[PDB]
Amino acid sequence: KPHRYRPGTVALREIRRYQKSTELLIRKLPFQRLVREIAQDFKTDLRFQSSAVMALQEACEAYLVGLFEDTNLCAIHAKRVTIMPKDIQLARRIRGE
Amino acid sequence: KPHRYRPGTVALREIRRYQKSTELLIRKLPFQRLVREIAQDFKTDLRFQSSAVMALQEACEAYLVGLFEDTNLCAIHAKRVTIMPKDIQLARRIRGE
Amino acid sequence: KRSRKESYSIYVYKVLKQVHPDTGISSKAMGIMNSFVNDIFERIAGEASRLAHYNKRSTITSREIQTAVRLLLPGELAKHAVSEGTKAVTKYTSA
Amino acid sequence: KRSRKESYSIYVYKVLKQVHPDTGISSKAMGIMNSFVNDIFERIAGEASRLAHYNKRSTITSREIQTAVRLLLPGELAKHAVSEGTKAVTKYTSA
Amino acid sequence: HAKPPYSYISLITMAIQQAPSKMLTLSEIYQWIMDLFPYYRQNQQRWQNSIRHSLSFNDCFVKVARSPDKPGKGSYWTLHPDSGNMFENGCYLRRQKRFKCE
Amino acid sequence: HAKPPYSYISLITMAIQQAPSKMLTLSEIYQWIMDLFPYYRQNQQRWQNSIRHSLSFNDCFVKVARSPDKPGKGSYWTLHPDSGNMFENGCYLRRQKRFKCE
Amino acid sequence: KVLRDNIQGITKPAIRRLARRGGVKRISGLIYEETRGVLKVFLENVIRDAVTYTEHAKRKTVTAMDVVYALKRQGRTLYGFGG
Amino acid sequence: KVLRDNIQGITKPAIRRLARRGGVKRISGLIYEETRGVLKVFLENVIRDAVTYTEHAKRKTVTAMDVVYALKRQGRTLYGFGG
Amino acid sequence: ARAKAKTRSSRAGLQFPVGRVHRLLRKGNYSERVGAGAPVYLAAVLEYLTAEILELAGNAARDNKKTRIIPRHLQLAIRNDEELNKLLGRVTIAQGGVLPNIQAVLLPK
Amino acid sequence: GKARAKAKTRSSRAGLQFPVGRVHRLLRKGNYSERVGAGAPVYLAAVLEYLTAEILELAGNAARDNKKTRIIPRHLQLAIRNDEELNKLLGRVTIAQGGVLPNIQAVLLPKKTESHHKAKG
DNA sequence: ATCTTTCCTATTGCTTTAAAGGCAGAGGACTGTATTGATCAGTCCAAACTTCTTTCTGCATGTACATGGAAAACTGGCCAAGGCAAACACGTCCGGAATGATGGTATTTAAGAACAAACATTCCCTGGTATCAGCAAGTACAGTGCCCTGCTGACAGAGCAGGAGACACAA
DNA sequence: TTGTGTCTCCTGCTCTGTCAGCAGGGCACTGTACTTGCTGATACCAGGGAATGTTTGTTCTTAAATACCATCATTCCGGACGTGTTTGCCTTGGCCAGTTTTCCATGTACATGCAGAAAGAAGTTTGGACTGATCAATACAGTCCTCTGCCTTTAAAGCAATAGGAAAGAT
Repeated sequence: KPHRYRPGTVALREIRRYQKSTELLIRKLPFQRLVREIAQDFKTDLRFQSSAVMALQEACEAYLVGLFEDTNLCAIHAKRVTIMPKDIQLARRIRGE
Repeated sequence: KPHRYRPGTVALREIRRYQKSTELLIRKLPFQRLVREIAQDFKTDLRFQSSAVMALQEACEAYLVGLFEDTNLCAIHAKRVTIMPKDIQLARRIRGE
Repeated sequence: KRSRKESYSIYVYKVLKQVHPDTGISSKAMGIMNSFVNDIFERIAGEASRLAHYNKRSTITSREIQTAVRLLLPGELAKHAVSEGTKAVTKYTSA
Repeated sequence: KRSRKESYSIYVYKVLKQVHPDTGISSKAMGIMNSFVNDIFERIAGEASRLAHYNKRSTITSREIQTAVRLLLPGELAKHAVSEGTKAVTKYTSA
Repeated sequence: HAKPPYSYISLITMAIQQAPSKMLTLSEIYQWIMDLFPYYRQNQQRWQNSIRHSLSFNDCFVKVARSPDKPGKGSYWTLHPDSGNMFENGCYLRRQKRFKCE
Repeated sequence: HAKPPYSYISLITMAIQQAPSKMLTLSEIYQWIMDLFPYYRQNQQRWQNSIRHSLSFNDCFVKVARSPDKPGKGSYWTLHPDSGNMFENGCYLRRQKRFKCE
Repeated sequence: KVLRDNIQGITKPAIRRLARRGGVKRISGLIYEETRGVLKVFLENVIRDAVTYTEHAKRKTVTAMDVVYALKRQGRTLYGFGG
Repeated sequence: KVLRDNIQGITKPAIRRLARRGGVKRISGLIYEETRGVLKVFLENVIRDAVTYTEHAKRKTVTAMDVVYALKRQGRTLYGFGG
Repeated sequence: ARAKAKTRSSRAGLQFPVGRVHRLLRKGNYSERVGAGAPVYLAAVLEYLTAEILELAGNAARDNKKTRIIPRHLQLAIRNDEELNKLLGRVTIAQGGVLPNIQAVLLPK
Repeated sequence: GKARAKAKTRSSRAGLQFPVGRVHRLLRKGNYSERVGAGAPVYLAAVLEYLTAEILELAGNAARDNKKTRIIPRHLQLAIRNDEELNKLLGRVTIAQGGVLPNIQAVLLPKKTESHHKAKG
């Protein structure tokens, strides 16, 4: 029968890869579109430098990585390996966000 | 038969009492002695204003109250009503200390 | 007498009388309000100085103060403060 | 003409050669180092300014810089940095 | 061939005694039994599991591990010294007063 | 326009060969390349650095200093006499066994 | 020209990768909506300050320096962009 | 003169009251030591900066403003004493 | 002859001190120069925020049957208002205590 | 008068590599104080040079661990986060094109079971 | 479900001390005039942003099988809630002092202001070696079929002692 | 000649040999993926020449800062005493942890579709540079009145005691 990795192996390998690497994880153009859409409310017909969008993507990715680390810690504290919205809510509340 | 409140009622009563109140909860003299004991390590014969000691006590009490609130939230996250040292450790780790 | 130590007590008291003529305020509350005013003043001034440095300008005008107010105050509190500041500057400009 | 673009790349490079003559540094790494230097400079300068304002000092001396370094840098970094600064100031004063 | 007139206990005892080192693994025991008894060449699983049960049950057989990893994959089995000549001289099919450690 | 059917090595070799002194600076090389190939008008910061990489990596191009101070900035570049026929006989894109000094 | 539904641009695999870099082994289905909401809130908070900085300069182009100042204004100091 | 073991001065009832003010209903036995350690670390961290500020002014008395500056530097601004 | 001098606060119709704010701005080393409208704007904003906080604190005090504002009332006003709480999220109020809050799960059956 | 003595940079006089004059100009232009001391730029430049030396040394060590020779943002991030004091100094700082320290909680690691057969519920 | 016990909450009097009000004064804020250089206003470059098009994948979505992690349920025991009694150590005042933070004046030395010289720092060419991308091998570990080592309950059938028949001793 | 002990053969409980079958622990073999080597490409680190503007040198000057001395304020320390709080003990009950069971939703694998990325180009907006100018801020002098400090006053809130009502616990 064909090979099939047990659950957990692929997840851990992905964890190791993405912790060892440093490349961005969010696609660039949709992120730019989202940034422009959010900017439309504050002001119309704005212009953006590419470096500004790259910095925004970097900051957002770092913030999300930190949030996911906190969520994983909270989930493990509850004797669970599966993060849930309650974990994120608790992490944000503890961090005052 | 002698009257005895079941467990938890007195805890809720005390919580209500001390959430409604505002006075300091730590005894002033031993806390001052502790501050002096910590202070002397950096320099001997240090003088201290009473207002400085009161401000330190206020800051410490506020920090501990926030830490205990976060600890209680974490304990409730694990479906527990009793705080444990792991709860405080998790709260400190998430807070970034 | 000792060296003069200035505080914003009288101004906050006048504002309290305006909003609530009947009520009073405690000395510790007065000090807390003074600390709050000092903190807000320091925040706004620092933000204005940072904005001026970013713009490479030497002077801080009402525009910088408005920018700092919008950056600091959240939500509805910011716009009402902006309107109040605009009204005050408009009144002062007429001399 | 285009505005001049001053930076600390050459000095950071000289320090790198002093500690590691063989290794190099990338352009983005150079920019990150410049950003770090700017951040530390701003932090130390602001701390010294606040200290002087508390003490009503009109000038920032080496003592204020030492105080700022002690306050900001944690643990051994503060001690070694203070020693290096004192050595540099003594050497400067001797000549 | 019919079943040899020998108990599995007797077979294990003979296999252990005839071994140069006085100790054999399960695979070696099976190989010796099959070589010396053509009857056991068939129905392998049944009598092999029976041998497994006998080794795990009878105190007269005691296992010895292999320390420096040897060929590995299987621990040696040795006769308990106190057993003595229990199946000797015409009592292969049924021993008398089986050996008990305690 | 697409890229010409000539590598940077071939372009630089032709530019040096057509020079009256058989030597050119990077500015003259850029001028010649831009004049003779409209494709290189754009992406200047890219293809100029590519020509730099060619002239600098390839040992077949060897530099010459300016003796009487000339215009100054920019030392000359010359084809190595030991290079020989490298891009000749229809191998403009790639040079088999790229020239090495050491 | 008008953009309406870019929030879905944050794909499920992208959130999976972000969680993986955070060491998450198992992810619940409801995480993705919450992740999108939190990301949108953070983006709005940053971009509001960035737009304020750009407007105060009287410019119509948002520069990376404005982003750095906004992030630093929120305590998220960032390097590698001329800050 | 010298002080030896005042960390024990933070009595168990005081810690229980502090937890109760935070809404804690049930308390484990091991909390008291951990709370004492955390409080000691926080006090040391604050007092180091306070003594540094006191030293810079060449004063031998730690004033309230020094404590306010130390707390403010740690992002824990406190009102009611900055005067 | 010199006419009757008028406070810049009176000219702007504000209670807060325009002159003191301008002097603090000049003496604070914030910038080499200070505009005329900047202190007026800053004083107006400060007065507005102070008025809002005082109004909320007075409402809280009236809820508590008191007549003089105290740090408890200030904390109640600040934390009950989302905008002010966000503005003063990191701030600690001496003698302010905390709001009454008990989690639902802790309540008895 | 007196004939101008040949100039020597204050950086050279103090022995530092960083620019004393540029630091002094930045301090004066930054409106940090009404005046700037003469030794303050020297002290600040020395401290900055020491910090740069420490960070560069750690980054070069990390690069050597990675068999590389040119420092990249990954090396800087590894050096900053691995060191406790530097990490505390730069806890809230973010580095462009950085990463994270390799770290997986022990619970998330696979359960080492002596008996390991085909997966079943 | 109704009675007992406890606690919280509220009401009323006294007081006390904390906040409101009056008066002096001073130093910093208002008025007036001149300098200025920091800012505002207009025009142009170009470069950098925005917009549009074609291809190629790498990515995202969709679907299906399934296992183990989330959830629930029950037991128990031991951890901690609740209450009583005793001891002491926190808390309060009363005073001594002594330590040191802050005010007043001199002076000195340190740095701000101005201008000349210059050379260190910046911008534009230049060689060459360290880093990124694609294809291909060795190394590493996951997963699992299979086997060895334990235990448990029960059935099937040879062993050897017990009892009955045959034979020889004893009376 | 007749009854019974002893030897021998059949019978029957004992005990061992055999079977089926579930649990832990461990090994070898296949398979999949990660890392490294080779090659190619490239981009940026360092030497060489020209430029400009920022730093050093020198002098004057004036005021910020240091030093010395004086003054009182406010914090440390001790003594005595009140009694509220903490420590220790005891009881016991219910909440955390262990164990078991259920089941469904996340993981993994593969198939299909599609739009993000990148090259290339065109269109276009305005950020910044430069010159003219002009006006709002700074500088300086006079003066006058707004805010701080002291002293007096009175009432809002804290302390003490009592009483009413809410609610927990229990049969």
